[PDB]
Amino acid sequence: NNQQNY
Amino acid sequence: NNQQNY
Ligand SMILES: [Zn+2]
Ligand SMILES: [Zn+2]
Repeated sequence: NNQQNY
Repeated sequence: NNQQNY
């Protein structure tokens, strides 16, 4: 799983 | 932000 918070 | 992968 991937979560990216820019 | 929230991501939960059960
Ligand atoms: Zn930011
Ligand atoms: Zn699972």
